[PDB]
Amino acid sequence: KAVANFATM
Amino acid sequence: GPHSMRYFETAVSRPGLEEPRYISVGYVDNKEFVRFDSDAENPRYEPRAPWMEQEGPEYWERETQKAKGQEQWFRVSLRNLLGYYNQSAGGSHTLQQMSGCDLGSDWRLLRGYLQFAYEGRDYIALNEDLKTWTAADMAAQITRRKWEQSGAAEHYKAYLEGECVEWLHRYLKNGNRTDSPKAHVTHHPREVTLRCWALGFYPADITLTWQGEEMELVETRPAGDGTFQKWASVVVPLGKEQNYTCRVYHEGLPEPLTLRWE
Amino acid sequence: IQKTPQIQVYSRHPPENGKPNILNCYVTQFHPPHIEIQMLKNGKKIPKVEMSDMSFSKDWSFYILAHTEFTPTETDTYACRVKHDSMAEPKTVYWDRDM
Repeated sequence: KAVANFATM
Repeated sequence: GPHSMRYFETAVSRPGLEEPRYISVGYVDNKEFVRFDSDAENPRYEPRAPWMEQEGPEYWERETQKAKGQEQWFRVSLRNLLGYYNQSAGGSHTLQQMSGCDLGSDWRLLRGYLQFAYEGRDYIALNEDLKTWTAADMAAQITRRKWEQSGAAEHYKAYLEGECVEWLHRYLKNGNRTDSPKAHVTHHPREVTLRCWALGFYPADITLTWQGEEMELVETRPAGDGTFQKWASVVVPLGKEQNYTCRVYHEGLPEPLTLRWE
Repeated sequence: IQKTPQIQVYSRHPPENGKPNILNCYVTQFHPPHIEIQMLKNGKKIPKVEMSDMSFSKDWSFYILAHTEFTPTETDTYACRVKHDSMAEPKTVYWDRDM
């Protein structure tokens, strides 16, 4: 399963 | 032996292109097992190994929806970076991510990974402690500070120690070998050239040496059939062929292979 | 910043005239990811050239494998021609059966 990123850059 | 999972993700902007193309590829022990490409007719995560077809429709729906979230993430981040680097419209831009987990042979977490690159260069990476960030560039500090203030590290840590380990465990049961190199030497009329070939091996990692005392080579290359090739050569006086031996070192060998021109 | 493609041209199985084989053009270590790869037979484009999905390495550089069905006569010359932003002119490399 993939990570779903948190805060954008 | 040891195990790993990685997801490699790319987002690429081009000058006119309304939106960027996003690609996510998943690996278990360095073999591709899932893939998502926003260019596809029906964009969604597809199995890439027959052992993945066994996942129910919940899997593919949740994973596909996550990937759409990433596409947007990468889209917004690509805009932010443009501003951070005082870049203007009209260029091509790349944002990349690697993330996943390393397990030991005991199947315990050895190391989480979380790193990003902009224009193919290191941008920001989560340190091995899974708490602190490294970010070389001045532009990168806007992100580092943003991500420290938001507590993102804790959330990436939770995924890395939990979900990543957990689903890799699952995949590894569902997915249930090193191919050894066959070696030989060739002879070419350079003073002559001795070429030690290595073929039919997996994984790609390998060393070839020439000897007594400790040379041209090529980079390891895919045969196209899942296996890898490599060779190594030296220039050698005539008749003085047998005075030179090639050693091949590969993890699938009981011990290193020793060969000479015959 | 661009990284210039490294190119290798080689066959899947040890080379033998008249007998079917696969010719590979392996292009690594390049950026950005847009690239054009042609395979050539005695100067002429080969029609059905299979292209692997582009991937990237741990150093963030991109790689890709082009391959094609080919039969290697004693007289035929095979090349791979790569066009990429890092190179002002397309780069051509010739198949050498011994490498």
